[PDB]
This record gives sequence, structure tokens and C-alpha cells, in this order.
Amino acid sequence: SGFRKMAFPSGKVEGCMVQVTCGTTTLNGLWLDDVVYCPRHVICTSEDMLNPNYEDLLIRKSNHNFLVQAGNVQLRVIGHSMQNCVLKLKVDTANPKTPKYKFVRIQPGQTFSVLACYNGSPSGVYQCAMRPNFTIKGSFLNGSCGSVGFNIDYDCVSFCYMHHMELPTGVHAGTDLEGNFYGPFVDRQTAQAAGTDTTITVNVLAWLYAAVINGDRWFLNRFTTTLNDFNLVAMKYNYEPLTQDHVDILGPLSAQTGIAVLDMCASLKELLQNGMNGRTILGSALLEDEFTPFDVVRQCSGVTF
Amino acid sequence: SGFRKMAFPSGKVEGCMVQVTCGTTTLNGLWLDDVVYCPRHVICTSEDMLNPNYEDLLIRKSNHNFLVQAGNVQLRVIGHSMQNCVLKLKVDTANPKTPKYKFVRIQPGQTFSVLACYNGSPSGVYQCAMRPNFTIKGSFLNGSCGSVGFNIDYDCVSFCYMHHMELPTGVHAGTDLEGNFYGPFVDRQTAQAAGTDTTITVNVLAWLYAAVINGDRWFLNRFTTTLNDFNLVAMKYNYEPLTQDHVDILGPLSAQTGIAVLDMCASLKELLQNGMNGRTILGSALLEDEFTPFDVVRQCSGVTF
Ligand SMILES: CC(C)(C)NC(=O)N[C@H](C(=O)N1C[C@H]2[C@@H]([C@H]1C(=O)N[C@H](C=O)C[C@@H]1CCNC1=O)C2(C)C)C(C)(C)C
Ligand SMILES: CC(C)(C)NC(=O)N[C@H](C(=O)N1C[C@H]2[C@@H]([C@H]1C(=O)N[C@H](C=O)C[C@@H]1CCNC1=O)C2(C)C)C(C)(C)C
Repeated sequence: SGFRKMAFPSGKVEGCMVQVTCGTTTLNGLWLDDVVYCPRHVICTSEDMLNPNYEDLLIRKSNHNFLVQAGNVQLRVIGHSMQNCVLKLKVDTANPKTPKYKFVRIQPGQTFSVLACYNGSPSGVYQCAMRPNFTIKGSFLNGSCGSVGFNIDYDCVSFCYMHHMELPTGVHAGTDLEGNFYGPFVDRQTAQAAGTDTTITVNVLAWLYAAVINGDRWFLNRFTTTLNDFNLVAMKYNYEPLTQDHVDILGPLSAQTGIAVLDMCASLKELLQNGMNGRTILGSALLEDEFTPFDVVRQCSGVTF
Repeated sequence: SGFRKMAFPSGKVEGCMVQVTCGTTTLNGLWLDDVVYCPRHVICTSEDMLNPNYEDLLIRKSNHNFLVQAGNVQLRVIGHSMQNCVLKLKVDTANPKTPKYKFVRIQPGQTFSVLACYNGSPSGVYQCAMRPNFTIKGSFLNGSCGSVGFNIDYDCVSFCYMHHMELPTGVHAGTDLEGNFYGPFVDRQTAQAAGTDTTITVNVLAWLYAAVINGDRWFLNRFTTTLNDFNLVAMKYNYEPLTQDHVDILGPLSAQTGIAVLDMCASLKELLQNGMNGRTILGSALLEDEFTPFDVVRQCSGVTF
């Protein structure tokens, strides 16, 4: 028993982290087979980043201009191209530590682990959620760009995020591994506004199931509700609508506990309308929405990789 | 910016995890050089664990009785001995992935990362703190024993914990890597009581510094206090005493922010006596005590490994 914000094992991704230096800028790259992926603003000076022309900055760079270091070993660059907001640097050496991998573009509400990195070396792991407004609440400093977010399924690392920039209130924004930003963002240093965030309702409900599984059941009431009635109440508290797809995905947790989703919706409706009255759920005084239904089953059943 | 519960990169420890099977019991072991370390209750049946005689159970086991599997590879056992509550199984093969390591016995209040494992395969990473009552708030299921807790310093993995058992209220207890339990616990299935836990004051104060560093400063008041006065107020709220050693360790954070420790103590005294009035600090509605002063500097400065 016990329930904690749990990240994936980071080993398979540590073997892929490298350092990319172009001019006076240094950030991290991802080495998979014979290609290094990194954010394109490595070819920028700080004066370029206010309004960069990446296509023009890149044509004045040669292969030798990119210093790529795997630990203490320099990887000779034998080719380069730009794809959206990432650079693909071809190297003369294939990474012998390349795991089975795929590039995935995730959905809002889904979760993944970030391997924070500086100068090609890992600093730590933490789990994140792609917010409905297409941002992530992460922990990034200067030099962390190129760090990636990922999920692991058995032996396959699905890479889903690469870090590019930070927005007001410790908010972070990045691209998938094809260089396309999550959300309405561009990689330049000028005023941009993220959308209004909202609470991932299916994740709150999945975390309430983790609470029941762990014996924290004080919030369960004797009521049920309709799906339309719940979504009407949830709307006032900035919760995303609950869909029948969400109900179906909660099925495994509902069947394991014998608590119908709509019954759990009835209890969450009371918590939102009445508050928690100074009590806590799984040690938290606030409702948590960065555990997907899959994460709860994985942690409560012990799925390994 | 941003601040999150961050775990160490788990790569170096994943290369050491193995599966140990004796009879019908299976748990994880730690493979370092030519020795596998694992909890001794692997030689127990469920009827033995109510009141086991480990010394007598072990003398009826041979080397061939221990099935040790590194992935899909069996490691031939060529020797065994018992040290306190762990078994040392000597194998004919040295682990080629053995990192630079040391066995450390940590202090209460200090933190470390747990690599939860099932059947020799990793399930996830999360960060923990050794509570003052010598327990940890972890996430463990049946078959997770043998999972280890650790810190990383540059290239050196300090192993500090191996998991053995769970106590009432999702509370977990284990040994150091020499088999000595943390706290007044024994590895048998009979009624044992953990001590009263208390709040790690130096860690709360270090987390308030992380809040200032991130721009969350609403709780800072215009007052100072004496160390004796603060410890008098903290005592009523089940906070551990603050020592001059704790003040000295907070020095780096105090100097970086220009907030004297005792000034920060004055603000924490107000938070404890007045509450938070529905506000949050670094996104939390409760004060956090599982960030050491070192962890805050590491995460806010980007220390890598
Ligand atoms: C106005 C708005 C809302 C657009 N924000 C904005 O200009 N932000 C800036 C930003 O993040 N930038 C500017 C420059 C790159 C990116 C950058 O420095 N990325 C770092 C990678 O190494 C990671 C960062 C460093 C701190 N924490 C992080 O996560 C870009 C090409 C966009 C900044 C003022 C925070 C520096
Ligand atoms: C009464 C008191 C307070 C002493 N508790 C107590 O008997 N606890 C028991 C316990 O944990 N035991 C019993 C047996 C070994 C240890 C065990 O099963 N360890 C697992 C490793 O594989 C990990 C566990 C499994 C669940 N979560 C975990 O963390 C021992 C030799 C002690 C139990 C009832 C929870 C099963």
C-alpha cells in the first residue's frame, strides 16, 4: 500500500542524453541511432532569441560548428537539417545504448516523466501532466532545454516531449520529437499567452479510486448522479467535462473496487460543493489531477518494465 | 523556475536489480560485483514469517536452492551467508554494470530515492524521507522487497535502504545494506509499534526558501525571533527542535536569498500559529518537510551527475 507521485525508471533515456554546443550556447540533445535531436535555438545568441530567423541562422552553420559530446567523447557531425522547432544532427556513430523507441504526440490530461538534464548529464526524474492548456508544471533552469518527457511500455520508450521554454508562473512549454509545439506557442522571446488551465476530471476520479484502494474512504457518500448533472456542477469549478470515453477508461478501477463511476462522481460533486473541511485524501489537502487511470492501476498492481 | 519532488536518475541502480527465488518466495536482489544482496525472508514460507528462525531456515538451504536471474540470465550461486537481516549470495559472475558505490546508513530527516521493483524489474522512481520515527512513506506491494533507496553524488551511488515490510497506515520499514533495520523493528509478522512521527523542521524551512527563490513570498513577515522562542512554539505543533547545526546547514540558502534563518523562523512561527488561510505555497496547501536543504540547492542550481 501507499501512493506516491511515481516516475518511470530513467535508465533507457540516460543512455541517450548528450551535450550540444553551437557557438556560445549549450543545451541537451537526444541521441538515437545515428541522429541527435535538440532544440533549434542552440544556433542562437541571446540577441537572436528576441526575434530569430532560424532558417537564416542555420544556413550559416556547418557540420563542424555543432560540438556534440557523449560524456567525454565527441561525436563527429556529418549532417544536419531542421524539422519544425528541432534540429536533426546526423553523427558518424550510432548510439549503442539506443532503446526500442517511438515518437508519440500525447493528448492533454495524459502523463509522462521528465528527465531534467544539464550539459548532457541527468539531474533528476519527475512525473508531469500535459495540462489542458498545453503546458506542463515542471522544474527547469537555464541549460535544461533538450531534456525530454517520456513513457515506458515494457521495453519501448515512447518519447513525447522536448523542453524549449518557460512561461509566467513557472509554466513550461515544449514540442514533440517532430518539432511541433504543444499549444499555441513559438520559440521566440516575445509576449505570448497560455490559455486558461482547467482540472483534469478523469484524473481526479482515478486518484479518488487510488484513495479507496488504500483505505481512505471518508468521502464516499450514499448517492449517485447522472453524467449530465455532474458535468453541470463540475463546470462551475473549472473542471473539464467528463465523457463516456472517460467513464469507459475508469472501468478497470470501478470494477476492482465495485464503485460505479457515476457513484464516485456523486461523491466528487459533494467534495467540490462542500469542500474537504480540513481533511486530507492520500495525504493531500487538495484534489490531485496528475494521475491518469493507467498510472493508478500501474502503481497499485505493480506493472514493471 | 518551478519546484517539484524530484528523484535521482535511476539508471545506475537499474543495472543492479535482479530476481531472487528460493522455494516459492520471490523478491528482488541487488547485484554488486560478485555478490547479490536481498532480504532474508526469501527463505521463508508464509507460515514461517509469523515467527521465523532465519538461522535454522538458512542452514537447510544449499547454494543451488537460490535461483538468481539477471533478466533472462541465471547467475550460478557459489556461496551464501547471512548478515543481520540481509542475505549475501555470492555468484560466479561479477556484474559488469556495477557503479561506483558505497553502503551508507542515513540519518532521520535525510532524503533518498526509491527504485520500486518487482521480479527484478523496475516499476518506478520516487523520492522519500527517513522520518524521525525511522519509517518511510513509500509505495510498496507484495514482491517489492529488495528494492533499494539511494542517493547519487557525481558518479557514486550511496545505497542507504533496502525494503522489508509495511506497517499500519501505508508505512514502510527496512534496513541499511548491512542488514540493520532503521528503527525498533524486526522482520517477523507480529504486532510492532512505530514511534510518534514529527515534522522535519529544517526541511520545512528549506522548502520555504525554495518558495522565495521561486517568487512565492506572501508568508514573509517583518519580524525576527530567537532560536529558543521559535523552538518553544514549534514544540506545540509536533515539530522537531531546530539546532544550530540546522541553522548552519541552511546558510547557503539564507545567503542566496538574503533572509536570515531566524527571520524565516519568525515567518514559519506565524504560519504555524495562524494557519495558511486557504493559500498555498509552491502549489501546496500544507507545509512540506521532505526536501532537505541540499535537495533545494541541487534542484535550484541544476547539480548533475
Ligand atoms: C515571453 C514568453 C512567455 C515567451 N517567455 C519567454 O520569453 N521565456 C524565456 C525562455 O524560456 N526562452 C527564451 C528563448 C528560449 C527560451 C529558453 O531560454 N529556454 C531555456 C532552455 O535552455 C529553458 C528556460 C530557462 C529558464 N527556465 C526554462 O525553462 C527561447 C528561444 C524562447 C525566458 C525569459 C524564460 C528565458
Ligand atoms: C504487524 C507488522 C506491523 C509487523 N506488520 C506486518 O506484519 N506487515 C507484513 C509485512 O510487511 N511482512 C510480513 C513478512 C515480511 C513482510 C512482507 O511481506 N514484505 C513485503 C516484501 O516482499 C513487502 C510488503 C507487502 C505489502 N507491502 C509491503 O511493503 C515479514 C518477514 C515481516 C504484512 C502484513 C504487510 C504482509
